Amino acid sequence: QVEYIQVYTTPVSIDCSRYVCNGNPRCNKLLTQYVSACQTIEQALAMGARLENMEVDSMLFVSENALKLASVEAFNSTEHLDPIYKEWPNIGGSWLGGLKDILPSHNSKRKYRSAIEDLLFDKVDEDYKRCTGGYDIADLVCAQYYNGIMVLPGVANDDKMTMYTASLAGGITLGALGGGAVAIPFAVAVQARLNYVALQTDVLNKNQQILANAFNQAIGNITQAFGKLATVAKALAKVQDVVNTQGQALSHLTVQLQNNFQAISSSISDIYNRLDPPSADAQVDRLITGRLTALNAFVSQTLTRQAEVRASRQLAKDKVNECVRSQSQRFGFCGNG
Amino acid sequence: LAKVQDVVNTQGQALSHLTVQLQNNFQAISSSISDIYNRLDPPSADAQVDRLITGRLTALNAFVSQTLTRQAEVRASRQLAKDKVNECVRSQSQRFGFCGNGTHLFSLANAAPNGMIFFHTVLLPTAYETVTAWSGICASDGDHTFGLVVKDVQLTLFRNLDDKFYLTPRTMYQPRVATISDFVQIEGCDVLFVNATVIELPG
Amino acid sequence: QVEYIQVYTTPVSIDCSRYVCNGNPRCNKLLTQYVSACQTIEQALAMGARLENMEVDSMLFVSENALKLASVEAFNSTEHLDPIYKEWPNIGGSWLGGLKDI
Amino acid sequence: NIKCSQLTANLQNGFYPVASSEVGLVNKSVVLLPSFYSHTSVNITIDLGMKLSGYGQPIASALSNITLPMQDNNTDVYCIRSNQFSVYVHSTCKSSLWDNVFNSDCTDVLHATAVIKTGTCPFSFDKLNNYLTFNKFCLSLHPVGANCKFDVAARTRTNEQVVRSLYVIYEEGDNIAGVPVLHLDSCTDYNIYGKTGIGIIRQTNSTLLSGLYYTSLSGDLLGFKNVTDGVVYSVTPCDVSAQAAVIDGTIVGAMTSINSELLGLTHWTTTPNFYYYSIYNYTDVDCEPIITYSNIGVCKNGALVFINVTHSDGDVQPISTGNVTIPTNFTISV
Amino acid sequence: KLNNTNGLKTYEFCEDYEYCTGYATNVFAPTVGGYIPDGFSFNNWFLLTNDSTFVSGRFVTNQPLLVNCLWPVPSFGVAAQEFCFEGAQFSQCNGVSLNNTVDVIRFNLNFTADVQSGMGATVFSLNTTGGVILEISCYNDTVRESSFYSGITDGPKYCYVLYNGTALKYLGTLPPSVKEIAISKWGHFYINGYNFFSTFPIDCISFNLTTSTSGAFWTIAYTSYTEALVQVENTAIKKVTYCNSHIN
Ligand SMILES: *[C@@H]1O[C@H](CO)[C@@H](O[C@@H]2O[C@H](CO)[C@@H](O[C@@H]3O[C@H](CO[C@H]4O[C@H](CO)[C@@H](O)[C@H](O)[C@@H]4O)[C@@H](O)[C@H](O[C@H]4O[C@H](CO)[C@@H](O)[C@H](O)[C@@H]4O)[C@@H]3O)[C@H](O)[C@H]2NC(C)=O)[C@H](O)[C@H]1NC(C)=O
Ligand SMILES: *[C@@H]1O[C@H](CO)[C@@H](O[C@@H]2O[C@H](CO)[C@@H](O[C@@H]3O[C@H](CO[C@H]4O[C@H](CO)[C@@H](O)[C@H](O)[C@@H]4O)[C@@H](O)[C@H](O[C@H]4O[C@H](CO)[C@@H](O)[C@H](O)[C@@H]4O)[C@@H]3O)[C@H](O)[C@H]2NC(C)=O)[C@H](O)[C@H]1NC(C)=O
Ligand SMILES: *[C@@H]1O[C@H](CO)[C@@H](O[C@@H]2O[C@H](CO)[C@@H](O[C@@H]3O[C@H](CO[C@H]4O[C@H](CO)[C@@H](O)[C@H](O)[C@@H]4O)[C@@H](O)[C@H](O[C@H]4O[C@H](CO)[C@@H](O)[C@H](O)[C@@H]4O)[C@@H]3O)[C@H](O)[C@H]2NC(C)=O)[C@H](O)[C@H]1NC(C)=O
Ligand SMILES: *[C@@H]1O[C@H](CO)[C@@H](O[C@@H]2O[C@H](CO)[C@@H](O[C@@H]3O[C@H](CO)[C@@H](O)[C@H](O)[C@@H]3O)[C@H](O)[C@H]2NC(C)=O)[C@H](O)[C@H]1NC(C)=O
Ligand SMILES: *[C@@H]1O[C@H](CO)[C@@H](O[C@@H]2O[C@H](CO)[C@@H](O)[C@H](O)[C@H]2NC(C)=O)[C@H](O)[C@H]1NC(C)=O
Ligand SMILES: *[C@@H]1O[C@H](CO)[C@@H](O[C@@H]2O[C@H](CO)[C@@H](O)[C@H](O)[C@H]2NC(C)=O)[C@H](O)[C@H]1NC(C)=O
Ligand SMILES: *[C@@H]1O[C@H](CO)[C@@H](O[C@@H]2O[C@H](CO)[C@@H](O)[C@H](O)[C@H]2NC(C)=O)[C@H](O)[C@H]1NC(C)=O
Ligand SMILES: *[C@@H]1O[C@H](CO)[C@@H](O[C@@H]2O[C@H](CO)[C@@H](O)[C@H](O)[C@H]2NC(C)=O)[C@H](O)[C@H]1NC(C)=O
Ligand SMILES: *[C@@H]1O[C@H](CO)[C@@H](O[C@@H]2O[C@H](CO)[C@@H](O)[C@H](O)[C@H]2NC(C)=O)[C@H](O)[C@H]1NC(C)=O
Ligand SMILES: *[C@@H]1O[C@H](CO)[C@@H](O[C@@H]2O[C@H](CO)[C@@H](O)[C@H](O)[C@H]2NC(C)=O)[C@H](O)[C@H]1NC(C)=O
Ligand SMILES: *[C@@H]1O[C@H](CO)[C@@H](O[C@@H]2O[C@H](CO)[C@@H](O)[C@H](O)[C@H]2NC(C)=O)[C@H](O)[C@H]1NC(C)=O
Ligand SMILES: *[C@@H]1O[C@H](CO)[C@@H](O[C@@H]2O[C@H](CO)[C@@H](O)[C@H](O)[C@H]2NC(C)=O)[C@H](O)[C@H]1NC(C)=O
Ligand SMILES: *[C@@H]1O[C@H](CO)[C@@H](O[C@@H]2O[C@H](CO)[C@@H](O)[C@H](O)[C@H]2NC(C)=O)[C@H](O)[C@H]1NC(C)=O
Ligand SMILES: CCCCCC/C=C\CCCCCCCC(=O)O
Ligand SMILES: CCCCCC/C=C\CCCCCCCC(=O)O
Ligand SMILES: *[C@@H]1O[C@H](CO)[C@@H](O)[C@H](O)[C@H]1NC(C)=O
Ligand SMILES: *[C@@H]1O[C@H](CO)[C@@H](O)[C@H](O)[C@H]1NC(C)=O
Ligand SMILES: *[C@@H]1O[C@H](CO)[C@@H](O)[C@H](O)[C@H]1NC(C)=O
Ligand SMILES: *[C@@H]1O[C@H](CO)[C@@H](O)[C@H](O)[C@H]1NC(C)=O
Ligand SMILES: *[C@@H]1O[C@H](CO)[C@@H](O)[C@H](O)[C@H]1NC(C)=O
Ligand SMILES: *[C@@H]1O[C@H](CO)[C@@H](O)[C@H](O)[C@H]1NC(C)=O
Ligand SMILES: *[C@@H]1O[C@H](CO)[C@@H](O)[C@H](O)[C@H]1NC(C)=O
Ligand SMILES: *[C@@H]1O[C@H](CO)[C@@H](O)[C@H](O)[C@H]1NC(C)=O
Ligand SMILES: *[C@@H]1O[C@H](CO)[C@@H](O)[C@H](O)[C@H]1NC(C)=O
Repeated sequence: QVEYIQVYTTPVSIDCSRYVCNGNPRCNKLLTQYVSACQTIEQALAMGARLENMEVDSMLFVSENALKLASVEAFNSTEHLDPIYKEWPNIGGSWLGGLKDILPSHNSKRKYRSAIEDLLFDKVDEDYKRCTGGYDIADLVCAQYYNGIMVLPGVANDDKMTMYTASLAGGITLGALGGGAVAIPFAVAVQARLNYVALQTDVLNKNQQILANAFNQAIGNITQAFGKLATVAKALAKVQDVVNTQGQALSHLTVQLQNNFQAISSSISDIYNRLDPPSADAQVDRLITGRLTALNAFVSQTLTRQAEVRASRQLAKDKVNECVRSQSQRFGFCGNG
Repeated sequence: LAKVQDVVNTQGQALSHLTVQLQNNFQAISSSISDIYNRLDPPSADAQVDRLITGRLTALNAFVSQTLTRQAEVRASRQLAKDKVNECVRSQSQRFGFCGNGTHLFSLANAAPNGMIFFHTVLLPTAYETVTAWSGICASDGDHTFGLVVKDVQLTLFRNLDDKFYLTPRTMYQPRVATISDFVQIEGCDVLFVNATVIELPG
Repeated sequence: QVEYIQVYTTPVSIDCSRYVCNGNPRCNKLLTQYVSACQTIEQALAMGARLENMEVDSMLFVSENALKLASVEAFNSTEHLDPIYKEWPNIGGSWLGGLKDI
Repeated sequence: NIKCSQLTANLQNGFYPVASSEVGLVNKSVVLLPSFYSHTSVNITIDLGMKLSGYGQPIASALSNITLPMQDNNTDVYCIRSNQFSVYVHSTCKSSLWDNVFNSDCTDVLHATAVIKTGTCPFSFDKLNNYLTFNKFCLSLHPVGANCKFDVAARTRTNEQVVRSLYVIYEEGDNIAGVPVLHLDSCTDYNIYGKTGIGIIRQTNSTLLSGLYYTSLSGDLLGFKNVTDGVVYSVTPCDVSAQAAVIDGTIVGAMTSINSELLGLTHWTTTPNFYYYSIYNYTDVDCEPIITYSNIGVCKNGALVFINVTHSDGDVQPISTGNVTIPTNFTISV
Repeated sequence: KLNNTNGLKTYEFCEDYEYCTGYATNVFAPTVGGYIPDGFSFNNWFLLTNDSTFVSGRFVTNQPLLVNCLWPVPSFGVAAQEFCFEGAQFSQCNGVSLNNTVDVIRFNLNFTADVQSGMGATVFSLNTTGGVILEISCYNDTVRESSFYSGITDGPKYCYVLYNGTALKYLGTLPPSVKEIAISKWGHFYINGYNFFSTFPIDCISFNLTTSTSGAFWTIAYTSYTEALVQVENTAIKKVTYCNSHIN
């Protein structure tokens, strides 16, 4: 069964002075008269992001030995297997037919990325050095950057989270912690899990082949669904909603720069090219007021969303600690069954 | 410290913003009702005061909405705090990683502005003991062969220098002598079991 | 002890063009320049209601055999009892006094 | 400058928003559609009459006169019939002695100048010669049919009084332009097809077949086309946002998108997202990060480090087979 | 397809223009109701604008995209007509015409140097409201205002609006990449989709055009305004969807 949980938001940096005034030196002096108006917005936005980064950083971790074992090549080789496990062909064994779709592979563009991660990041701009050359007409992101709106990467990143999950997957087969990367077969770990569920008293007629085949077929049907089973549909809908909301929020802020706010024009250069300064100042004050109200609303909505993602991340931390790094004794917590 | 400071600053700012809206005249000649009624005749003064009334009602609605949202968030936080108190302070939890990073020993609490601070005391290891473990014992009574496994799946079975069987937990290394009541007898054996005779079996 | 927890909201559907324009043919022609504005509103509401329906439907379930026994009448009878409980008058027993309100 | 922007003279260590550069003196570029050249001068003559009130203060008469150029045997309505125009005001002063008879020149106390103020119009009179375009512009002394009006005032050393009103009838367009090249690869003040701003214009080899000019979602000009050879030009702002790193009241580095010097910093390095300028002698490094931001950190010597994830030995697994490790020597963490 | 080499002439039959040449044609037959087919290329077709031009996106717009008639001009052929905006049911139409009144007339032609006018220097002749006759004329030399000019030329072409044989307005030089000219009966002229100039409302317009020895074939479309969702990529039309049914 598949479950999606959101851990972090996408951090957004707003240059309040460049949003309100489009670099106009006459508008900056007018905005100065609003005491600590841009400073408050910038400080609130920065404090929220710093708090989220601090909360996230105290949750992700890696171990080198488990990272050395978390790949399709390592699971398909007999290199790290302890000498007693001589009869086993490799680490993955009969489970590999599923584990190949979840484990990272070198046949991928990015490090520590798996096939399902590729499908998710394709089914469902960070470099701003391209927006200054002027070799073509700017796109939406470069224009937003020109309006003082930047999207930055945080401590919570698609790279750190991939390392985190790969280390978690590879730590299942790590046999000891003191020294080098010693490994055990996956079937041994599955047998330990079965013993935890109920003490197995039939040591001869083991039928782990049935479970392995069922797991392989289920993982294959999940991989099919992610590229073209109600849990998969719910997860896809949830991820799509999360992605869409942030983009809508960003675009609604850019559409407010086309609002007159009961002025003759929406352009500060157009106002200062047609009116004497005593009247142009009175026309620009209304735009300043409206564009500050828009930023205040954006900040409030961002803080509310961060407040909800805090609880979502607490739930994700509990799921990792009690379903992935151990076996939970709580009924119905890690799925139905 | 960052969390406490942010909580205090946000509370203050909400009330400050609510108060600052009484200096706003909503397209009226003044934001003072007394001045309006002092400068204008009642038919015009009422139409002037209507704008102030509408704007102030809108401000109150905004304040109420933000207050209710904050209260819901703090309700969730209070549920988490109650869980922490019940499962980390008033008892010892069997959940992995709930009361801090490490093996939870105990917890204490102190009062903080608008909430609590928890001190979680956990165990931190500095060394590992390496032992050769076994999944069971394949016992042969001359001709009859059976197997012995461990009742408690949380214990590890190993052998000392004198080839006596010992059990230890995996949370801490606290070896103990294995007795016959610690095992379950089963029909089959395993290739990963240790071979022993009835002479070397646990007493 | 008694506890209440909310599980779902009451969903609402809005026809954006009927709310803004009271069915007026001429007002709709002006709203076409805001066709993206109404589409954004309607999609946000429909997606939120579809996701709450998905999560509620994966939580509730019934058992056919358990629903047969779930009544005051069935607890007051001995029809479904295992024959080894012949010494007991009914399912409810002395707890039926409080179970009749639940 | 950072202290003045942050409204404090004691800056704590951290990152602060700055501009990649500052804009000083610039050239003006104007681009319009082709047309015939026919220019007219519109001279407006304003004769003010002043008297001295019983309190000893200057009073401007309502019998002041405005004269427009002669058109169709009249001087009360003058309109434009050419492609370009300029406007000028010529003022005169006379004095009276409560008899409303103006025969003497204006004295030092009574001297006044004629000023045309905006009134209700959406433009200023002095700004008409700043490349404003109309489909119709036409001035009158009568209020019928007027879209707006200017205010004619007399300004004296101690006062300013409105005496007359000048009415305007206009229709928006581009047929008539009020008047007083193209500069590339430098910050310039541009007026291109009525779009005004400040930025850098560059020639691109892109091929857009449709339209004349292109704007962003907020209404800013992104590019335009030359009507002669169909070459597309791109317009960018001539400054961008940057982040300055301040440690102990000094600038140690700056993250930016333009590969140019800023804030007095000389050395630089390239990271997958930006350029980092610094005092550190660049051509990794080992130092402790003093300040942190996003996924990076900055040390006291103005060096850049990348923050990694935390490392741990690993979790103990529930496996009893082979050589296994059990934690033994325990201390306390709080 | 004709191939002449050293006096030897060969010819091949082509069923699909794209197969024989590699790029699509602009000749199409409108469906029932006057709608452009669903796989058209929109090569000399633009979105009309009085403002900035959309570069990429999807927009619901009221545009002259209802085809009353499409007239394919055969290679080495002349298209001449004095059209008043009132009905376009002619025998030259490709497909089924409509009896609605015409709003816009579009010439989907590459206005290169191979295009020649049978009216002389005049390209278009406009009869406006009240019988006032205006003329669009392109010359090989500049003309002073209120003066007059004093077979094909080479070099720049300067285009003018003439009222009584004298230059009334200067439009500019003819650019090298004009691909469509749309004229509205209210007097608006669109060149590559942009409204460059306007006149008085047009009662009737006359023209006489040919592509000379190029052998090129082009089209004239008589069109009416309709509501449609248009997708644009790089300022070019990619797909048009009419709101002509419930699902649409
Ligand atoms: C949850 O809690 C656990 C504790 O239970 C944390 O795990 C410990 O994390 C620390 C920090 O990563 C680990 O310690 C580090 O081990 C490195 C490897 O040790 C080698 O070198 C030493 C000698 O230095 C040898 O004795 C040893 O055998 C290895 O060969 C050390 O290099 C690290 O040294 C640190 O200090 C020096 C001095 O400045 C630095 O140069 C280093 O870079 C480094 O910072 C350090 O000792 C420790 O082993 C982990 N223990 C366990 C039991 O896992 C988790 O990190 C924590 N999780 C979260 C999310 O916070
Ligand atoms: C009006 O003005 C337009 C300009 O917009 C002219 O359009 C171009 O004209 C040329 C000449 O006919 C066309 O060229 C053909 O292009 C094909 C390749 O094209 C598609 O893919 C490329 C991507 O690389 C696009 O750039 C291109 O636009 C096309 O969409 C070639 O395959 C053709 O030649 C090949 O095939 C033929 C036949 O098989 C062989 O004989 C050749 O040797 C060769 O192998 C050819 O070069 C081009 O497609 C037109 N561009 C368009 C429509 O966008 C019009 O021709 C012009 N019309 C008039 C009346 O003058
Ligand atoms: C670029 O900019 C120009 C200039 O603004 C725009 O020009 C206008 O274009 C529209 C067409 O989209 C013209 O509209 C038409 O005006 C006709 C004349 O109006 C008089 O008569 C009507 C009643 O018949 C009165 O209501 C009105 O007040 C006038 O007295 C109308 O007759 C037209 O409507 C008729 O045709 C339509 C179909 O086309 C039918 O639906 C109607 O029922 C009716 O039969 C129509 O309203 C408008 O006049 C132009 N304004 C001018 C010339 O100044 C361009 O549209 C704009 N281009 C783009 C692409 O943005
Ligand atoms: C998705 O899940 C379905 C099962 O619900 C998978 O179909 C199953 O495919 C296996 C083959 O891998 C079928 O196997 C039986 O397998 C033996 C193998 O030797 C073969 O000899 C038998 O003839 C038979 O095929 C299994 O029956 C089949 N189940 C059904 C219901 O058809 C399907 O392959 C999965 N898709 C993936 C993994 O993408
Ligand atoms: C845990 O710590 C103890 C105490 O430091 C270690 O015991 C010492 O081991 C060394 C090496 O064998 C001996 O030389 C010392 O004499 C021991 N000390 C005492 C007091 O007995 C012990 O080795 C550690 N456990 C490990 C490393 O697993
Ligand atoms: C939905 O399922 C319920 C049981 O979960 C069905 O309830 C049964 O309804 C029939 C006909 O009314 C009764 O005779 C049974 O006693 C009910 N069963 C139980 C266990 O109480 C219900 O009919 C189902 N609905 C549909 C439309 O199929
Ligand atoms: C359970 O069943 C008993 C037995 O039928 C019910 O007790 C009867 O109640 C009625 C009135 O409803 C009296 O007239 C009878 O005398 C009672 N019978 C007895 C006491 O043997 C009893 O009400 C039922 N309880 C429930 C439904 O909760
Ligand atoms: C403004 O013009 C008026 C009208 O021409 C001038 O007033 C006239 O002055 C002359 C003497 O120059 C008298 O004969 C007329 O009788 C006056 N006319 C009226 C209607 O009073 C006036 O002097 C001018 N004002 C100035 C120059 O300030
Ligand atoms: C549009 O292109 C034309 C033609 O390339 C440019 O006109 C040239 O301008 C330069 C610089 O003033 C002159 O040296 C050339 O002689 C001009 N050529 C012609 C043919 O006139 C024109 O400047 C471009 N437009 C803009 C706004 O720069
Ligand atoms: C577990 O570790 C022990 C040592 O603690 C290993 O035993 C040694 O194995 C090496 C390599 O074969 C021999 O040279 C030593 O003589 C052995 N030592 C003793 C004391 O017997 C043992 O092989 C390891 N077990 C596994 C399953 O890997
Ligand atoms: C037109 O026909 C000529 C010949 O009349 C073709 O030229 C020949 O091309 C072939 C390759 O296909 C060469 O091997 C011959 O040597 C050429 N012949 C001559 C006489 O030069 C030409 O390719 C044709 N053009 C087309 C098909 O576009
Ligand atoms: C379009 O222009 C052509 C070219 O001028 C006209 O063709 C001329 O027709 C007249 C008779 O009407 C002949 O005397 C000329 O010799 C023709 N000139 C040529 C063939 O070059 C044609 O008539 C015009 N079409 C119209 C007005 O419908
Ligand atoms: C321009 O159009 C006007 C429309 O009125 C034409 O004038 C009409 O011409 C017809 C010719 O049969 C006369 O019967 C009408 O009496 C005229 N009407 C008016 C109101 O004068 C005019 O001829 C056209 N001009 C050209 C050069 O074709
Ligand atoms: C008389 C009107 C009766 C209305 C009945 C409503 C019917 C179906 C539900 C429509 C809303 C579905 C929720 C959002 C999800 C979606 O739009 O797919
Ligand atoms: C020949 C009939 C009248 C033509 C009038 C031409 C004058 C001005 C229009 C300029 C159009 C520029 C369109 C873009 C051209 C290009 O992409 O090269
Ligand atoms: C135990 O004996 C069996 C044969 O009975 C042999 O195959 C196996 O290897 C032995 N196991 C050990 C751990 O010595
Ligand atoms: C303006 O252009 C001239 C050349 O015409 C150039 O020398 C000068 O530096 C420019 N001025 C500014 C302020 O950039
Ligand atoms: C208008 O005034 C100017 C000075 O501003 C003068 O030189 C010129 O001759 C006048 N033009 C006229 C009266 O047409
Ligand atoms: C304008 O007035 C003059 C006298 O200054 C007169 O001769 C002339 O005829 C008038 N113009 C017209 C068109 O009547
Ligand atoms: C930076 O170091 C280089 C050698 O790596 C040296 O040549 C140069 O002078 C240094 N620059 C300074 C110290 O400013
Ligand atoms: C950061 O962590 C990665 C992944 O473990 C490692 O490859 C890299 O060397 C680390 N960087 C430093 C400076 O230690
Ligand atoms: C136009 O055609 C329609 C059918 O398409 C017909 O009903 C109508 O009468 C026709 N109008 C005229 C004026 O002929
Ligand atoms: C235009 O063409 C005429 C002959 O048709 C020629 O005399 C004249 O010089 C040409 N003008 C130019 C500028 O080439
Ligand atoms: C047009 O010019 C002719 C002479 O070519 C002249 O007779 C006529 O009056 C003029 N018409 C107009 C309206 O200027």
